[PDB]
Amino acid sequence: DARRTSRNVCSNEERKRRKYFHMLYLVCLMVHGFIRNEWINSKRLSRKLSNLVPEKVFELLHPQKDEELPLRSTRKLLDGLKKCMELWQKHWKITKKYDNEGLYMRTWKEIEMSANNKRKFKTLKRSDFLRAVSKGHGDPDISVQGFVAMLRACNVNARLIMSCQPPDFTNMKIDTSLNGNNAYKDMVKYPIFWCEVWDKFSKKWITVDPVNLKTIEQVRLHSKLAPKGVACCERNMLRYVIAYDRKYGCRDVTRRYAQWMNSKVRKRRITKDDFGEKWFRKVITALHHRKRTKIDDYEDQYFFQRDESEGIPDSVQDLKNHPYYVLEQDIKQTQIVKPGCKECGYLKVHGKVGKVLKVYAKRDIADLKSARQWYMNGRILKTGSRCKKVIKRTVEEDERLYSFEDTELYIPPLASASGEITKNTFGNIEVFAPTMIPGNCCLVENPVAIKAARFLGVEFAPAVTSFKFERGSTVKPVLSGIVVAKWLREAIETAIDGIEFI
Amino acid sequence: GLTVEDLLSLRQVVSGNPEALAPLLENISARYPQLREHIMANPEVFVSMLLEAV
DNA sequence: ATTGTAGCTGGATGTTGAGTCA
DNA sequence: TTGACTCAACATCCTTTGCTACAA
Repeated sequence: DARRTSRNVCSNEERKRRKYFHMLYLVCLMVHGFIRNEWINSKRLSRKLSNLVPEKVFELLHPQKDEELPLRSTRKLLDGLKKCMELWQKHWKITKKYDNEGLYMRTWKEIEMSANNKRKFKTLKRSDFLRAVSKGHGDPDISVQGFVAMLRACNVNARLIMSCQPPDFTNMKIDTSLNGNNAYKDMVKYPIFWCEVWDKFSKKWITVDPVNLKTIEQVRLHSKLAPKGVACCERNMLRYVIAYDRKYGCRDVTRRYAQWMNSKVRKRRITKDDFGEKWFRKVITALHHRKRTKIDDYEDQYFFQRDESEGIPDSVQDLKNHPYYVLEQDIKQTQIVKPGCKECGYLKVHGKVGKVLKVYAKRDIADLKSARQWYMNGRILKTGSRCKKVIKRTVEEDERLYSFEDTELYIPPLASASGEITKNTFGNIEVFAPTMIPGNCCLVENPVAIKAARFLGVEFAPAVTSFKFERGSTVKPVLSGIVVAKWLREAIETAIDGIEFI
Repeated sequence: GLTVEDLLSLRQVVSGNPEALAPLLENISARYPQLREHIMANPEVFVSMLLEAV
């Protein structure tokens, strides 16, 4: 339909496939970085590149410790780095254009169509890579990788830095067309790979792009490598900047390069929700093959301060799903401000003179649940608990809401000697939490666990673990299994095992 | 759980030819419906597997 | 024949892209 | 060139133990 295309959105089926594909693609990219990082460490290659660096220059890379002014040492470090940048330009005698978008972000349309057609699979093996680096023949990616390899062969702590460009799963457009004008020149305006070098004297990582921008910098708030401008970011959405080291580390070094990690960039990572958070953490863990150093501490201290200094964003949409902040206006009806708390900042509303909105820190916001809601977490209200908020709700009903500290942990009574469970009015035990299981019984979840118990004629209770909503209307409870006294568990598990005989 | 044939390519493409990821992933994921759920819950497995025989 | 069964959630809130305007 | 709007069509979250009519 034409209206389907007017509003340029896609199906929920697509949303999920894009989200998954994003993840899949991301993993492969990251694994590519990890393997490439290995290749860099190549000993045959190392001893070759080492020769490209004069004694003088080598000495500048390891300057003597300066007591009175450690800054003078940083200076000497930077100097060696600069000279290294220069002789590398000299060494790299041929740069090629990228063949087709290199490792820059592809659009969905590009990917859908890519499968459809064949291409010339110019195979690259580990040896090829080494031979390329030593002759100085290759595209800008190989170039910096070789440069890293050189620095490591001078025993400098040089990282490979890769900004992974999987496709944007936040892009829900059905039409994902791009501007053809100056498309190449704008894509290569910022690199995908670069280098970081550790300054022991100042205890910060130095950022080195010897190939693309040809600069060395000491990132504080701004980085010359974070792509800027709508045009450029069409193929360079910065969101996963990964750092690989000599000792087969792997750190998410994005924080350094993202001015707005928390508002702008979070929205664009698979990490926006809690599932993705853990998922990503797993991928990192799988690539991090070393124990933690004091350097890791220094970098975390830097990142910690970078989060502190980002502060409240300039725009409303950026304070939409923020990890630390909420707009007064976005405080959910089921929430109140913790006693004796104000906003922690304000937001000048772009478009209206003197229009300003109160901003609260998320940590000063308390979540309230109703009597029932709490019970669905095995929690009941304390004796002398007054509620915090009241809401009108239809099934119009004043439902009272309570804070966590008004609640008490629900402990259910023990089962009798015979294992008799005390049950509700429907003849079951409600079990919504491990807490709701009686402390001398067990929950046995199995389609046939009920049948089994009945067969053994032994004392039990069916478990209402959740509710199913449906049909023309109304609700029906999900009986997922049994609660029985612990000493009957193996008897039950046996019966269950041989149900076909019952 | 993949064929030895595809896993050869996947490893070759990932390490030396990531410019050719797009269609190979497209292809493989269409031929391995299970993979979807595998990646979602066991990424470290797929990772270590890709680094195995590397 | 008086039982066995087929057929009758959803509303409040959140997210996405287009388009417009100051 | 900027974001704060409003629009409109979805999606996702919170709900949290049946009821009537009719064929057999």
